[PDB]
Amino acid sequence: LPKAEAKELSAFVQSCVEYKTNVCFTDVAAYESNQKGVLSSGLAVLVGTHKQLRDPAVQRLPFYNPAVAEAIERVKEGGTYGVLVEGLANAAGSKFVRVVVGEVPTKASRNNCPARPDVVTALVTAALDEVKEPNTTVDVFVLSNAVLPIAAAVARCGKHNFSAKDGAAAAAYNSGKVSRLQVVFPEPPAIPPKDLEAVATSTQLCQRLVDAPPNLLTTATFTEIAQGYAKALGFDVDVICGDDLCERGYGGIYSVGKAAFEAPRLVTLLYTPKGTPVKKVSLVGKGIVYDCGGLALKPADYMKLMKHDMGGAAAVFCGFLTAVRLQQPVQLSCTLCLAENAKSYRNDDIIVMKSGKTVEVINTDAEGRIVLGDGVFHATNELSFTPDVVIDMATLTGAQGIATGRHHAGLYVNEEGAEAAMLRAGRESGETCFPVLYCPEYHEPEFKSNHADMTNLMERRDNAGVSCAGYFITTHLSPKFTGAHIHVDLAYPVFNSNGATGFGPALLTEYFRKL
Amino acid sequence: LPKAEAKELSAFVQSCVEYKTNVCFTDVAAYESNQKGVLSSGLAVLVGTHKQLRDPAVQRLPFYNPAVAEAIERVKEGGTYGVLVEGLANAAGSKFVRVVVGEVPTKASRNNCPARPDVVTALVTAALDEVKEPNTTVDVFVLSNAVLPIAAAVARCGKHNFSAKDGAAAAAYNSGKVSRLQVVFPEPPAIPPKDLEAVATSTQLCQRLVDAPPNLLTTATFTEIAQGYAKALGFDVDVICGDDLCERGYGGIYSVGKAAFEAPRLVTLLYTPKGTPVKKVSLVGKGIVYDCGGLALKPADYMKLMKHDMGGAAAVFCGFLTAVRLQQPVQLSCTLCLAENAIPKSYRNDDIIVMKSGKTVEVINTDAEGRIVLGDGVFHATNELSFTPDVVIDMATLTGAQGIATGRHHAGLYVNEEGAEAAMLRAGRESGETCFPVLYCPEYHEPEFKSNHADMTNLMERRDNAGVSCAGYFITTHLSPKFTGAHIHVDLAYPVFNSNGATGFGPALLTEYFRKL
Amino acid sequence: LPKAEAKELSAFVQSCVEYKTNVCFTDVAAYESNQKGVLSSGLAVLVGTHKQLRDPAVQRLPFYNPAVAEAIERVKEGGTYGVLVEGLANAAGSKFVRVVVGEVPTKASRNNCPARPDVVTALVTAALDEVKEPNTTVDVFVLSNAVLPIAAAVARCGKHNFSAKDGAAAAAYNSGKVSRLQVVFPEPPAIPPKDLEAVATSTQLCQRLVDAPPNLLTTATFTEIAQGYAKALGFDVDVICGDDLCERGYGGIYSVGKAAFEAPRLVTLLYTPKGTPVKKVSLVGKGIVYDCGGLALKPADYMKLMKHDMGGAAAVFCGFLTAVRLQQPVQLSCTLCLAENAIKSYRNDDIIVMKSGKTVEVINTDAEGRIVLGDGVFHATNELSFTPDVVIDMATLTGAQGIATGRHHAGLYVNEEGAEAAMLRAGRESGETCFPVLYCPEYHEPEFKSNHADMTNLMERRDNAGVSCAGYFITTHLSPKFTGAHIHVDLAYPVFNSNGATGFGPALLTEYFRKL
Ligand SMILES: [Mn+2]
Ligand SMILES: [Mn+2]
Ligand SMILES: [Mn+2]
Repeated sequence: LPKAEAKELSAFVQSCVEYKTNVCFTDVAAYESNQKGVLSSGLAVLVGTHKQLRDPAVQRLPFYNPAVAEAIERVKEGGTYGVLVEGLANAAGSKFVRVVVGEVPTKASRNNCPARPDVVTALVTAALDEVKEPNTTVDVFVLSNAVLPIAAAVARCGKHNFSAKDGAAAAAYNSGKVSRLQVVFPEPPAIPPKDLEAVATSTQLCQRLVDAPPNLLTTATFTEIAQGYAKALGFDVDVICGDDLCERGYGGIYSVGKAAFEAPRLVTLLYTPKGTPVKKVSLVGKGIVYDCGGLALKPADYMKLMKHDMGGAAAVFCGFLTAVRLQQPVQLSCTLCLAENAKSYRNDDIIVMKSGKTVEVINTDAEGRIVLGDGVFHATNELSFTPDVVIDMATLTGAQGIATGRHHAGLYVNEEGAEAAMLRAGRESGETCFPVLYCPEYHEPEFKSNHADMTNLMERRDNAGVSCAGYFITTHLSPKFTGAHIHVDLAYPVFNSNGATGFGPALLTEYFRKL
Repeated sequence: LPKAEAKELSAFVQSCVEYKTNVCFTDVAAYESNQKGVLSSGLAVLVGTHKQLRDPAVQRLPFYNPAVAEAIERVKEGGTYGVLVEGLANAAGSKFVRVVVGEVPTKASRNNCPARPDVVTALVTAALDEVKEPNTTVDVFVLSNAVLPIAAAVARCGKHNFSAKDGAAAAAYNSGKVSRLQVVFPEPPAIPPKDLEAVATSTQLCQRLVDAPPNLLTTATFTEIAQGYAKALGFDVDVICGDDLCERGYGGIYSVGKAAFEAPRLVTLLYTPKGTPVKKVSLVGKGIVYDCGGLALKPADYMKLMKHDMGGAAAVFCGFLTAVRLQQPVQLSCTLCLAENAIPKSYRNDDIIVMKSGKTVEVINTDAEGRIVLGDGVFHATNELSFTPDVVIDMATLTGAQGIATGRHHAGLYVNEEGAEAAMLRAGRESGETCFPVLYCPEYHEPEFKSNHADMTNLMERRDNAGVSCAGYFITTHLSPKFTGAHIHVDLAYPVFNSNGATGFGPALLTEYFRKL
Repeated sequence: LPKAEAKELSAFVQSCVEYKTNVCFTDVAAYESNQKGVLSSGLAVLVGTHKQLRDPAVQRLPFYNPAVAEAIERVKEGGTYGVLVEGLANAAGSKFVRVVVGEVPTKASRNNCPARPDVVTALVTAALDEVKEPNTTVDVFVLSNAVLPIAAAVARCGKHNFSAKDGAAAAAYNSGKVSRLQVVFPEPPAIPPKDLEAVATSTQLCQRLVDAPPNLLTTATFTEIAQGYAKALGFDVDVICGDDLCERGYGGIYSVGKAAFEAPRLVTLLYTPKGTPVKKVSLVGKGIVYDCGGLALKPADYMKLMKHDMGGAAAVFCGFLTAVRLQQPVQLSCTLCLAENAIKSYRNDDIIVMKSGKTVEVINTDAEGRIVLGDGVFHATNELSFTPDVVIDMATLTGAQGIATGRHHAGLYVNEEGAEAAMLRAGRESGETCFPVLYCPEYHEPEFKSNHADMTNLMERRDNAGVSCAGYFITTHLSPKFTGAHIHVDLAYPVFNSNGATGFGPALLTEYFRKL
């Protein structure tokens, strides 16, 4: 309300709308030609497997010398090893050029990405820690040709573009500590550099949205950001806000967000490609502020996970942006379920969902699943088309971590074929997933209610936690949808010790490529 | 706001602004000259050590007789013993006169006050149980000459001036159970009686502010009480509140109190004496309503500690008033960080606050709020005033770790300069309101507040790594670059109260600290 | 016990009794005289402050070149920076030599060691991670002359000598991953190299004992280790074991350990120097197996802290050994309160008669371990051949210590201000830092009030000077004979870190004895 906050929020909105990636892409041939073998600064990174690092092609690189060769021998698997090379020509005018070698493991299980982009991110991050001059450009020489997962991994790595440190609050929370990164592949990339920049930009925007604190990224500012991109890229944006949600039957999202300073919003984006689209897909994202809870973990654990509660909404939004920027051949909708949930209040309330089914709120902490029900029905009932696939993404349960872990998002899906496709998309993109038990027969009884059609939380916590939360959402699917529904629980993969990971967008982009 | 509720608050403000102590001070010589051996009432109290009680000077007192002599023999250490004296001359017209003997211990460690005023408070408190009438003055004969600690101890004791019992709410919450007390020192006091009364008044005013419930002492009423004394005693008052705090850049104090019904207020009082001041001191005080929390103790424990959450702001305010009344030669500022932490645990969790100092704070725990408001207060004091202080003293009921660390009777001291530490520690032993130092080592405190997106968090990552010190360190990071003096952080979470309520801890310590500057 | 266990336990006892340090000490001049610019191996380490690293004497060092100079510019404060130097002379004949520069901060508060040996340990540990061969000698050039704290800091660093990894359990749990280290000071050390090695040996022996799991370092094996050192170094050992503790009135230590498989033991060691001792100091150490608890922290936290329960007994024991090896002029006794706490309801509300004659109600069975220190403190002050001037008890006692003083500073509860200042000086000089906790017996006594016994074993209110109250309980069992200074050291947290035991205690005791 005050002028100081009003201007701060407008500046933040602009920064997200105007975000440009720090990562550019090229190949070894074009690099030598365009840059004349001159390194961009006094720091370079060489990343690859034990076999790749010993390839003859490595010896022909500009920075290569006997000191680098010894680094390739001395470096550990999953570790880095730095050496100084004196008298090397570089644009920073540095006396020495630091070459940090990083070894990527070949070991990869059937449920992981063979390129191991998880380690690639870790390796470059460790190499960038030596940087004291952040305004420099850093050449990152990768020996793998898996352009998509590597593009995401490098965008993921290093200092985050969101920062409030050292006066960055005055600069619209744009970090000054980030280095420009030039990823140099061995061959010309199968996906154009401009397309890879789009993927890397979305990963970092998603990261920015999830990193941002709830006083900056609000329901209002998210909507303003989405409307900003609609004006720039030319896609349709529909907004159902405040009491219009109640008046038009959206009781779930209205109930969850009615008590907030900012009104709840159901923000639907629409993209339609030129000519015949290969599929019609609807995305639904959970974007509830100050909303994280459950029974599987302790209350203190959920307050930690609450930091990344926009992960679902951010994921689908940036995946949508990539589809428009790459002009992918998919008719796409993206519904953002936005609301501020600001313990006893609303407890035992019976709300009338948009689907017409009634829900008893036995636990007010589990409101995220409720807004997804309205979003799912909206996508499958109220749009100008009926989607072939529905993909809901959300940071839903603590059980997800216990079930599938920190690196694999849980998939709850009705059709096997769609599950397999999404699993392949995770392994190809590096944003990996794993299936969670699909068995509606055993999920329905857990939501039994004396007075309403269903409760909003399973009676017994130890009966397939991730699955049951997924099942709840499926009960609010419109009857005119009879396709594949993919529920993605990404409570944990959305973050690590350094903050947001931008998990989701690249998985969607890779999924749409193989449709 | 309802009329009856608005009328109640105005009456409470007036009771605080116009408060007067029930204690008066004199000596035996002047007492025999003024009262002629006629006791003030039918209850007399004799407090002193085992040795002091057996001194020849004791029998020369007007109330002494063979019964009182036997009382001295039968009394136990730290206990009381009462005897009647039939037909002993007194002004109250009582047939008997009760004489209570209290034995003070001589045992006192190098960290404690030698006079043991903690027991003097307890002995007199027990003695006043046998009071007959509500309008009488009880003569308290102290055998010690430690005037300042005995003054604060006696002001501390007995029934509290704040009360809502037996219809006292209709009398602006002024208790009718508080007996008048006349402290009779052996020799004329080193501090003048008029000055000792100002100290006892500040102790009991501090007690009233802390005892008062949050529906009576609010951010608005504290400010109105501050503004009242400013007009009465003639000192300046600056008040930044509401959206002005946000617009001027005080994001910490603003974020904490923005949800409440009454706006958050940064209330600075300025006192500048006549001539050259011996020192320039800035005082900062935590006064957050409904705000108490941490990780060291259980949630149920912090709700008990919440009761006395104004202790920091009250101690800093009352010490300021004593300096103005005694006209101490110290240029003094006093910033009260006032806000109501109103409305859930999830609200404002993971928010990033742009503090007045320019440094950003990630709020990982919304229960640790006053620690943040002190950061804005400390910067204000060291950056925005017309002068730059030589010493900054912040006082607050901050951490549960203080109780585990230094205990119920000693406030934790976190201070950068050994010299300033020793002075405050000496002040604590001299005043009776004791302190003990907490580890100072910024090297090991800084890493506990590591944040991914902000310059710091508001709470330490590991609770078992010098929790009193870390809370103090956070505050120091928001000190101005202009400031290069001694910072004294006083954590008084526990010493501010006992089983009977507020203790009025702080003001006397500050006054005794100012005296030796 | 089975033959396989007895064999393993005997092998472990021998490894501790015959432990030799991996660290040796010298100076830049002697280094040049002995090996004339030939590095000991393909790894060299340079550790100093921002100012020290830019001293002109650093350019003249054997490993220096333009790359090393660039490392000094690019290294971060508190961090390390490695560079390869091609064709540098080294005994290994390696084609390249890795030179790792580490910057030490000058920042240090009045309660910390000015040399910041905590960072030195971290820097050298990080450097040794890039070691090629595990056995080779690594030259560690330190630009500081504070020899004692640097000695303990380097002993502290790197891979620990105790290990059960990769078949080490077949070699008596001696690690094969530890590198030899040559510390090279700028000037000849003020303390002799051989004396510095003894300090380094005690730090690492202490580290070994604390790192050791409770199925290897038992009450029996600790005694056997002590008896082994008694025969080798030539000092007297007294062992009161089992029912003899009960028969001779040691009800505290007996009650705590009576239920175990191995009996409880009060092991007292005695060292007397030749001539006139400067002081008569008695050491008491808590060495209770499977014993850690309190009210300040959660039950899960005390299980984590239970790993380092021998820290007190180990620190006192290894400090004694250093006094015997260096032949320090202090008459020393060392009482190890050893017991295995088996097997929560058992012994709850028991009233025990302590050796002091005072009775203790056991209101909390988890806090049985302050009790064993009570019997030990009385023994040292009443039952010995001499009456000590100072009694120093050491124990990993309370979770409140971490809350009060932190991870790097041990809590000091002591009656006399002079003895406190001395121990604080010892901590700042040695690097094994301490900080005082509130001393005020007036306010501590009421917390242990009991209806039936003289006292309880635990404070009634946890939020009333937790570390101090634990100390006060111990002081009540001091002998009437004793009128000296009592120093209670609560080292619950400083005894360990993320990598395991730190060997905190011995170097603190050594530096304390040196300035008496
Ligand atoms: Mn991880
Ligand atoms: Mn008390
Ligand atoms: Mn640590």
